[PDB]
Amino acid sequence: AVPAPNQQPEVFCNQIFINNEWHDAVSRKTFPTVNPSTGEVICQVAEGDKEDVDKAVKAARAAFQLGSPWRRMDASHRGRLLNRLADLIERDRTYLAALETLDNGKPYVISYLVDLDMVLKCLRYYAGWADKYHGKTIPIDGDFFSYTRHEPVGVCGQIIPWNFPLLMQAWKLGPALATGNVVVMKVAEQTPLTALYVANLIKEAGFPPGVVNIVPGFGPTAGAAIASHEDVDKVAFTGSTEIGRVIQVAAGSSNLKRVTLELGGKSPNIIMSDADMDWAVEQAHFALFFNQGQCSCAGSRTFVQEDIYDEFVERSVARAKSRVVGNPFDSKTEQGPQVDETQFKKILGYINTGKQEGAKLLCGGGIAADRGYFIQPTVFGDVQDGMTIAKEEIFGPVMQILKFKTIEEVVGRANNSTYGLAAAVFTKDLDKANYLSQALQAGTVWVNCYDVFGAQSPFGGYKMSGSGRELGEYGLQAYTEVKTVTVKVPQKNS
Amino acid sequence: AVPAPNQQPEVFCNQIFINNEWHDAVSRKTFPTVNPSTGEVICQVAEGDKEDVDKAVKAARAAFQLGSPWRRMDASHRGRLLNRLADLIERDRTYLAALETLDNGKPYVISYLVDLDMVLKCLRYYAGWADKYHGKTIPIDGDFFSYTRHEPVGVCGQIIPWNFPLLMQAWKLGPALATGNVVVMKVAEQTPLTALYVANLIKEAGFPPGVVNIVPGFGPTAGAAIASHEDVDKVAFTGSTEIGRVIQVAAGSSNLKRVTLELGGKSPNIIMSDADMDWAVEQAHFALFFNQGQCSCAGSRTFVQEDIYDEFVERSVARAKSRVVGNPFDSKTEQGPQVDETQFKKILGYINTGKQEGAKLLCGGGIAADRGYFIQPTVFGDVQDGMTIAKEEIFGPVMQILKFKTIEEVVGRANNSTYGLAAAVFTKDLDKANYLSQALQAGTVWVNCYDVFGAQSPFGGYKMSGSGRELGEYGLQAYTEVKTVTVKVPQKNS
Amino acid sequence: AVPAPNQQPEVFCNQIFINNEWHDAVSRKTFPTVNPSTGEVICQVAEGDKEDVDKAVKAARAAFQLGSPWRRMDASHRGRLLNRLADLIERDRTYLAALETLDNGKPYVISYLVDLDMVLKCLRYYAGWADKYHGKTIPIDGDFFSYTRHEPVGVCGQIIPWNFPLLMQAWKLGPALATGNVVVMKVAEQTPLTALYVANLIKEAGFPPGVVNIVPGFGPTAGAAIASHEDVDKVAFTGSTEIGRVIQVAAGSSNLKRVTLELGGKSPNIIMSDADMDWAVEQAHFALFFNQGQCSCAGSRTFVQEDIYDEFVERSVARAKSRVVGNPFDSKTEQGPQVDETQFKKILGYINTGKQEGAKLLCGGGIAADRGYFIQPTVFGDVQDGMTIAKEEIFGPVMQILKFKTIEEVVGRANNSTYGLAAAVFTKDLDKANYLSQALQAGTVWVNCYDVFGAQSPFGGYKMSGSGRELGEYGLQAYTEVKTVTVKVPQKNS
Amino acid sequence: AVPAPNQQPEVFCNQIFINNEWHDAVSRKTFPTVNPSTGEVICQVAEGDKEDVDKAVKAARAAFQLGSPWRRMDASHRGRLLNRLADLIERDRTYLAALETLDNGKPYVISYLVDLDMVLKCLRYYAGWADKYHGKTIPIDGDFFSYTRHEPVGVCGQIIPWNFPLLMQAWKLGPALATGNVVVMKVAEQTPLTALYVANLIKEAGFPPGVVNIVPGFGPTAGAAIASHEDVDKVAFTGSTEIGRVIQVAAGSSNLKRVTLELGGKSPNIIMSDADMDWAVEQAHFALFFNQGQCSCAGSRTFVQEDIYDEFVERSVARAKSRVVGNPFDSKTEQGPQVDETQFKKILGYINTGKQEGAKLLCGGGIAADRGYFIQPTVFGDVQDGMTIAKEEIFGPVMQILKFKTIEEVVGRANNSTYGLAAAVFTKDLDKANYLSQALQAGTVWVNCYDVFGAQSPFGGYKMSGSGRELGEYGLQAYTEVKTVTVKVPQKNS
Ligand SMILES: NC(=O)C1=CN([C@@H]2O[C@H](COP(=O)(O)OP(=O)(O)OC[C@H]3O[C@@H](n4cnc5c(N)ncnc54)[C@H](O)[C@@H]3O)[C@@H](O)[C@H]2O)C=CC1
Ligand SMILES: [Mg+2]
Ligand SMILES: [Mg+2]
Ligand SMILES: [Mg+2]
Ligand SMILES: [Mg+2]
Ligand code: NA
Ligand code: NA
Ligand code: NA
Ligand code: NA
Repeated sequence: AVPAPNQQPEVFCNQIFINNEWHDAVSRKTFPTVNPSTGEVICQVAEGDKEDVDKAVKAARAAFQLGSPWRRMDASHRGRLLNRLADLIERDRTYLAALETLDNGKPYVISYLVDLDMVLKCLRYYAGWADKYHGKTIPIDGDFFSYTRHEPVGVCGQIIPWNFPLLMQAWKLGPALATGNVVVMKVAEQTPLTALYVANLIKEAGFPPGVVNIVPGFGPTAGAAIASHEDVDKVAFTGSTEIGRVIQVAAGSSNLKRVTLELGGKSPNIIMSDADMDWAVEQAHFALFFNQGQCSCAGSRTFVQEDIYDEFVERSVARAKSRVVGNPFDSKTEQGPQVDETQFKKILGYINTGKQEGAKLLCGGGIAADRGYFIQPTVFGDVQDGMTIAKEEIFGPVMQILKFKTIEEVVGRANNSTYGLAAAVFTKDLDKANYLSQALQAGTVWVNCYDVFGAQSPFGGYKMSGSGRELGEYGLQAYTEVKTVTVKVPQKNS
Repeated sequence: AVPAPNQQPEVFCNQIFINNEWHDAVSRKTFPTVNPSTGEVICQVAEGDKEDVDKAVKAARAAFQLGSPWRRMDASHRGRLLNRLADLIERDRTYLAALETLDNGKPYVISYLVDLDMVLKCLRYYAGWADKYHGKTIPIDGDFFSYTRHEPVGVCGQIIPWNFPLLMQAWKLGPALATGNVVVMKVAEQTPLTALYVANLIKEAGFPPGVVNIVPGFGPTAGAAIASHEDVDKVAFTGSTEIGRVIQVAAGSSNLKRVTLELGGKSPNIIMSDADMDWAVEQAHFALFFNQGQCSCAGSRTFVQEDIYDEFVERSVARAKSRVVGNPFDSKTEQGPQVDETQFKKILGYINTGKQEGAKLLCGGGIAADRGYFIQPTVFGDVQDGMTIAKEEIFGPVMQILKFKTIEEVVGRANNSTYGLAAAVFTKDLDKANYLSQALQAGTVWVNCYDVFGAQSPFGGYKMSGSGRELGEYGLQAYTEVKTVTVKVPQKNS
Repeated sequence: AVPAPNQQPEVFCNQIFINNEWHDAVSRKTFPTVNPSTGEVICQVAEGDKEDVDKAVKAARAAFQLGSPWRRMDASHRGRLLNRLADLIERDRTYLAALETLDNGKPYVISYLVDLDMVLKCLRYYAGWADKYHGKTIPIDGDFFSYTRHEPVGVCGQIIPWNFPLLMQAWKLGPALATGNVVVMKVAEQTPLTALYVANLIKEAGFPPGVVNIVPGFGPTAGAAIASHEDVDKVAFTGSTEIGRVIQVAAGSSNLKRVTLELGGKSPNIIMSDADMDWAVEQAHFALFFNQGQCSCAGSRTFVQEDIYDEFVERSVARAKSRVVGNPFDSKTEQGPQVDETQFKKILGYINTGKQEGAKLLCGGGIAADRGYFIQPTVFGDVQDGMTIAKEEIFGPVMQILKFKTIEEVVGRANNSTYGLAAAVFTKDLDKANYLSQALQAGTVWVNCYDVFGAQSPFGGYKMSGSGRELGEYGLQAYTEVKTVTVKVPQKNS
Repeated sequence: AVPAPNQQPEVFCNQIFINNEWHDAVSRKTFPTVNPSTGEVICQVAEGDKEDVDKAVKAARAAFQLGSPWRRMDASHRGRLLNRLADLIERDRTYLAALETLDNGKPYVISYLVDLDMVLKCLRYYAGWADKYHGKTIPIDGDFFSYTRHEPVGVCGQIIPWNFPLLMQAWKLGPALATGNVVVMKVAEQTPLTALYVANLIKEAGFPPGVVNIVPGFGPTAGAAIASHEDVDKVAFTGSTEIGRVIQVAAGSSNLKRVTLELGGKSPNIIMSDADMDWAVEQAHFALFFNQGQCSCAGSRTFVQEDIYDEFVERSVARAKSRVVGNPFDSKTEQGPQVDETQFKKILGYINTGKQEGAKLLCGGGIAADRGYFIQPTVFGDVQDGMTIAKEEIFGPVMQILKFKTIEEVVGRANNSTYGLAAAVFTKDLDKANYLSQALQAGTVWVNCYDVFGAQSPFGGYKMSGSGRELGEYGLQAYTEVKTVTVKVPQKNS
C-alpha cells in the first residue's frame, strides 16, 4: 500500500548547508529548479560557487581534525548515527517521496516503494559496516610487529547526478560516513531539493557540524571547484563521460586527489532462444524504460536470437504501447516526464537520428504531451551495431532491438563497446548462463533478471563506464586510506 | 605419460619418526603390513604405543617452545620449506607412486597421475598461505588499540586412515605446518610405508627436529594415546563414525583439546531426466567405483529420474561389467584390491545383505580373484531408502541405484540421512541446479561432475559426516588460535 | 543519569518459551529463584526437563525447515529484527536493569550503565553482520566454477551461566540469529527471570515462532538433555570446567554435534615496576572485584614487581577496605551479594583454605552481613604459585597478590596454569608491553587496562579455559556451516 | 658471504621485448646507458617510442583474449610460473647483482644481499597469492544468488624509476602476474639493462608470449605513449610528482584508465628524548643515506628533541664522516655514485641552496671523486621547516636535522607537508609510540626502526606522495576488476 501524496509539498530547505547551518551564496545569487511535469518553477535555490565551496571544505577539514568529536567518536556510534538518519528519513518518507517526484518527475509510487526504500536499505546496510572494516596484523619477516590501520581518506568531494537524487546521496554518504570521512557534496542543479532536506535530517540525527556539507549549484562552477580544490582528498563522481574526463584531469592538475567514477553505459541485454518469453519481454521492457529510461545501467541494446526475434518484438511493441505516460502523482502512471528541457531535446534528437540512420520505428517516436517534458515510449527494430542509437547513451524512453544468431557472435557484439557498466542474459541453460556471465565485459551481469540492486553487492563499470565500485564491502575501499605500522620487537615468534 | 613402475619397491623407512630420527618402539615390537594384491607380508614396522606417543609429544612441544627455530622462523620461510618438501616428493614421485600401490592396492597409474599430483598441489597451495593468514586490527570502542594475533594452535595430533595414504598426510601437514604448528601423526596400520618415507623427505627439506613426528601403530593403542594426551592441543581425525565418537569423548575426558572430524558418508548423486546421459553414466560410475569405492564422499546413492531410469541402469551395468579388475601395476587395470581382509569380508557381507533385503543384483556380487582381496564391480537396482545398503557406508565396489519422480521428492530422500559429506546434481537446467545445490544438506555439492577436489576449495561434512573444513582458506581455521590484544592509548582516533 | 529503580519489579514471565508461547513444564513442576540480597524467594519458575527440551528442539527444527519464514527471510531483515529487539530492550531498560539486580544481586547502577548497555551494543553490532558474512568464489583448478555458501549450522543449543544473565543471552543470540540459526537456550537456574522476559520482547520484535526457545531448568536435567540431543546441530556453553567436559563427552556420545566452550580461568594481572601506580592499583582492584568477583576473566593472580610490591599492596588494601558492600539498589553500593548460598559457602571455604596454606590475610576474610550472601572484600598477600587460592578459580571477592623479580620469571609463572582465558600487562615501556603480550598464553591480553570488552573484539580461551571465540567477526564462525559448490563449466577463464 | 663479482658483466639483452622475442626500435634508433661509477657508456639500447609501444600493447591484448593460454591457465599454475621465475633469478643472482651495480651504481654487496633477496621474496610472496584472492558470494535481498568474480584488470602499463631497477620490476610484475594480467613495462632510461635480462628469464620460465612486454626508452616518448594509449586498461607509476600529474592527466584525457601512483616524499624521522641513542643514530643514518639517499621514503627530515639534540648531531656527524664512498664493487664501499649527471648536479644544487638559506653545514657538502658522480655524505644542522632542503625531495646523500621541544609540536611540523609516504618514531614509551603512529599522516610509520620492507605489508603514500598501495594483499586491489553476477533463483534460502 502507498500512502496518498501531497502533489504540492512545501519546500523548507533551499540554501547551502555548512556546519549544520543554512547559508546563502556569498554572491547572494539563486537559481530556479523546475517541475518537469509542468515546466513551472518550484522555487529558487542558493547558487553556490568557488567561494561557497571553500567555506564548505574548511568546515569539513575542521571537523576532520585529530581530536574532534567526529574523529574521537566510536566507530559503533557512527553506525548508530547512520541508523538514526535512516529512521528520520523513514519518518518523513511520504514527504520525501513526493518532493522527489515534484523535482525529478518520476512516479510517486516509484519514489515511495523503490527510491526511498532503497535509500533506507543503503544507509542501514553501511551503518552495520561502521565498526567492521578491520585492518590487518601481518606476519612480516624479521623481528617486527606489522599491522595496518584503516583510516578515513579525509575530506571527500561527492558530485552526484539527477536521475536518482535521494538514492545517489545515500550511495555516497553511506560508505563515506561509515568509514569516518567528511563530505562536501554537490547535488545536481536539476534536482537539489530532496538532498537539502536530508541535510536537515542529518543535523537532526546528531551528526557533528562539518561532517556533511551540501553545496547546491552548477557544474562548471561549484562542481569544478571541488574537483580542483587543493584540500579535498577524494572525489566521487557519477554522471556524463565528458565531465568524468574533466574531473580526472582536474584532480591530476590540482593535488592528485583520489578519484572514482561511474559514467553511464550502453548495457547489452541478451535474450537467448530458450529464454522464458513472457518474463524476458517484461524484464527487457523494465530494463530499458525504468525511471524514464534515465538509468546508467539501462538495457539500451536488446539482443534477441533470430528464432524468437519476431515474437519478442511483437510483444515488446505491445508492452511499450500500453505503458501509461502522465502525471507522476497519479497512481496509474508508469512513466513521468524527462528531468529537464535539455534532456527532452537531446532524446528527441536521438529518435530523429534513429529514423535517419535506417532503424525501424515500431511505436511512439514523439512528444507525449503538450505541457511538461513527456516522451512517448519508443521502440526501434532491426538496429545495427554501427547505428548511433546503438552506440551512444540515449538516457530516454528509446528501446533498441537487435537480432543475432550464435552465442559466440553476441559475445563479440555485446563487448564491442567503450562502455561496460552492466549486461544481462536470459536463458534456461546452465552452461550458456555461465559462459556468457564470464565472457561479458561488464561491472554487473544479471541472469534472468535486470536492475537488481542490493546494498550488499558492488556496482561499478568496466572500460569507460567508470572505475571503482559502490555498494557492498567494496564500496568502502575508496573511502579508506591504508597506513602500515611496523614496530621493532625484542624477538618475533609465530 | 607414466614412468614404468618398480613392481617391487624397496622399503627404506619402517620405524617411528621423532626429532628427525628413526626409533624402534620402546617395546621393540613390530607389526606386519600386507600387500592387498597378493596377501603377502611386505615387511615389519615399529608398533608404536602410549610410551612412544609420549616421546613424540614431548619432542613436538619442545620444538614449539617460544624462541625455538620453528617459532622464530619467518612465516615466508615456512612456505619455502613446504615448497622444498613438494620438490623432494616430486623428485621421488615414481618411487612413492609404486610404494603407495604396493601397500594400498590402488592402480599405479592412479597413484602417479592422481594421488601424487594432488599431494604436490596441496603442499604447494598451503605453502603460499604461510605468510598470508592475516590477523585483524579492530576499531573497538573507547580509547584503545585492539588487534588479533593469529597464532598456531600448538601440538597437533593427526590420526589418518588408509584409503589415501599420501594424500591424507598432505591434507593434514599442509595447513598445520603453514600455520606454524607441530605435529604428532598416527598413520593407518594398513598403509604406514609411504607416510614414513615422506618423513625422511621432511628431514631432508630442512624442517627442524620435532616439527613433524610420525608414530605408526594401531588405533586403540597409539591413536587413543594421542586423543587422550594431556599435552596435545588439537586433534584432527579422518575415518569411521565409531572412532570419531571415541576421539571426541577422549578429548572431553582429557584436556578439552580442539577437535575436527571427517567420518565418511552416503552421498546422494541425483541424475535429473534432462541430464546428459553418456556424461552422467560415466561420472556416476566414477563417483562410486573410484579408489575401489573406498572414498568417504562416494556417490553410494545414485538417484535416477524414472523417465531415464531403465536406460541409465542398462548403461551403468555395461560400464560396470567392462571395468577391468586385476594387478594394480598393470596399466590396463581400472580397479585393484580392497585395502585388507577386514574390509574384504565387510563388503562381501554388505553384498549378501543387499541380496537378502530384496535389492536387485544386476552384475558382479562376488570375489574377483583367487589371491588378494579383489571384488567384482557390483550394481544393485531398485534400491529402497530403508534398505541397509542404502543407509550404511559400504566402502567397496557396490553401487546402489534408486528411482524417483519429482525434484521435491528427491530432496527429502537425499537429505534423509545422518550423513552429509557430499552430493551431486546432473542437470542442464539452471533453476534445477541452483534449487538442488541450495537444498542439499552436504558439505560439497558437485554439479554435472563428481569427485572434483581442489586445494582451493574446502571439504568437510554436515551432520554426522564430521565437523570443520579441510583445504582452502578454511582449512587454516582449525590450526589457528586467536589472541586479542587490547592496548590503552592516549586518544583514539579514526 | 541513572533512573530510580523499582526495588522489587513484578515478574511477568516465569515459564518455558516455545513457538513464541508460554508453557508449563510437562511435569507441571516448578523451582524457586532466590533474591541473593535477602535470601527470600522471588517466585516459582517452570522446571523444564528432557520432555520439555524435546518440544523445544522440534519447534526449532520446524522453524529451520527449508522454505520457512526464518529461512526465506532476507539476511538484511534478520538484521532489522535484531535492531528492533535492541530498541525494545532499551525501551524496557530501567525495568530489566532492576530485575537483573533482583535475581542476580549485582548493583543496579552497574546493571543499568554496564550490563544493559553492553547487551544493546552486542545485539546492534551483530545486527550489522547479518548480511555481511560473505562466502567465497574460488579460482579452483580445471574448467570449474567453485564457490562457498555460508549457511546456518542449524539448531543451536545454548547453555549459559548466571554471572551476567542478560549479557550472556545477548552474546549467544546475537551471532546465532544474525547467521540465521535457531535456538534452544537453557538459562541458569539461579537467574532465569530476565532472560525469560527478553523472550517476550523477542516475540514482540517479530521473530518467527520457534526461532528462539528458552527452557529454564536444572543442568543435569534440561542442560544435559540438550547436550545429548540427537537433533541439536551445535552447542555453546559457558560455565564450569567440570561441566564443560560433560558437554563435550555428551556431544561425542550422541550425534557428534559441534561444540564451543568458555570455562572460567585464573587470569594473571602483571604489574611492572614502571607502571602508573595509581592507575594500576585501581585497575587491578576492578580486575578482581568486578561483579562480586564473578568474572571468568577476573585478574585472580596479581603479579607485582618487588620494587613496588609494598606500596602497591598498601594502596590495594586501602581500596579494598573502602569498597562499599550492601543493598544493590542503593546508589552507594559498589558490591552486592554472591549469586547464591552454594557460591557463598564455596568462597568462604577458599578463604579458609588461603589462611591454612600460609597466605597472608590483609583485610576482610569473613561474612559482610547477617542476611543475604555478602562477603567482605578479601586480599591475600605473599601468595605462592603452589597455593590453592593461586591455582583454583575462586569466583568471589578474594584478591591474590604475588611478588616477582624479572620479566622472564613472570612470563613462566603466568603461563604455568591450565587456564588461559585472559591476562594483563601494566607498563609504560613499549618493548615490555609487546614482549609480554606475545608471550602470554591467553585469549585476551589487556595492556594498561582490564575487562575491556567490545562487541568488535573476540573473546575466548586458551588451554582448558575453552575453545572457540565469541564476539567480533570470529563469533560468527561457530554458527556457520560451510558448503562448497563446484560446477562444471564449458571453459574456465581468469 | 658474498660470491666475488664479475666487475665487467657481459650484456646479453639490449632490445625491446615483445611476444617473448627481441626487437629493435621501429626507428632503429638506440640510446646509451652509462656506468655512473666511471661516467663511461656501457652499451647501446633500443630506443622505444609510440610505434613500439603500440606493437607491445597489441601483443599484450592478444595474450589477454578470452580462451588464450594465459587466460585459461589455472590460477595455481600462474603461481608455479612466478616461483619458477624466482628460481631462475636466484640461479643468476650473482650475475644480476653485478649488472645491477654496473648500471645503477649501488654497492654490489647491497645489490646481492638486499635488492636481489627482496626481488626473490616479492616474486615468491605473490606466487602464493595467485589462487587465493577470492571473490564473494553475497546474501543479497530477494530471490537471487549474487556473487563477485575477481577478474584481471587487463593490459597494465607499468612505468618504473631507476633507484631500484630489479626490485621495482618485481614489485610491479608480482601482483599483476599473480592476478592474471598482461604487462607493457617501460623501464627507466638510466637503468634498462637488468630488467631486460629478467625478460629473458620470463621467457625461459614458460610465460606465454605477450604476457610481459618490456619497452626501454625515454619518458615523454614511450612512457607518455602508454599513459595515453586507448587500449591500456590500467597504469602504475613510480617516480617524480611532476610526471605523476602528467600520467593522471593523460589517463583522464585518453580512455579513463585506472591509475595508481608513488611520487617520492619528505618522510619525517622523529627521535624522542627517551630513544636508545646508539640505535636511533645508526638507524637515522641508514634512513637517510640508504641507496645513495635515492629512496622515496628516505628520512629526509630528522626531528630530534632538544635535550638530546647536541649528542645526536655529534654522533650523526661522526657516522657520516666515516661513511665509505667509492667503487661499488669494492666490499668496503658503503656508498656508490648517484645514478646520473642530472641527479648529481641537482643534489649539489640543493646543497648550495642549503648553505644559502642559513642551514648549518656540519660535514661533506661537495664532490667526493674526480670521475663518476660521487657526492660526500652531507649533514645540515639547525634546519628550519621553511627551508628548501626541508621541503623538497633532494634524493641524495644530504641529511637534514631539525630540533623540537614537545610531542604535540613535532606532530604538526611532521604533518605540515604535501608529502606523506613514510614516517618514523624512536621512543621506548608505549603511549608515545601509539600517539605518534596514529597522528602521523603517512603511508608507513616505522617504530624504532626504518626502511623495513616486507612483501607482506602494504606500501604507498598519503596526500601527494601518491595513491593506492603496493605489496601485501592490498597490492592486488589495483590489479583486479570486480564483476558482480546476480542470478534469479526459484527460492532464496539462508
Ligand atoms: N572417513 C573415511 O574416509 C574413512 C572411513 N573409513 C570407514 O571406517 C570403516 C572401518 O575402517 P577402519 O580403518 O577400521 O576405520 P578406523 O576409524 O577405525 O581407523 C582409522 C584410523 O583411526 C585409528 N584408530 C582406530 N581405533 C582408534 C582409537 N580407539 N583411538 C584413536 N584412533 C583409532 C586407526 O588406527 C586409523 O589410523 C571403513 O569400512 C569405512 O566405513 C575408513 C577409512 C576412511
Ligand atoms: Mg553536462
Ligand atoms: Mg576400526
Ligand atoms: Mg555445577
Ligand atoms: Mg623527470
Ligand atoms: Na528540478
Ligand atoms: Na597394507
Ligand atoms: Na536468583
Ligand atoms: Na645507467
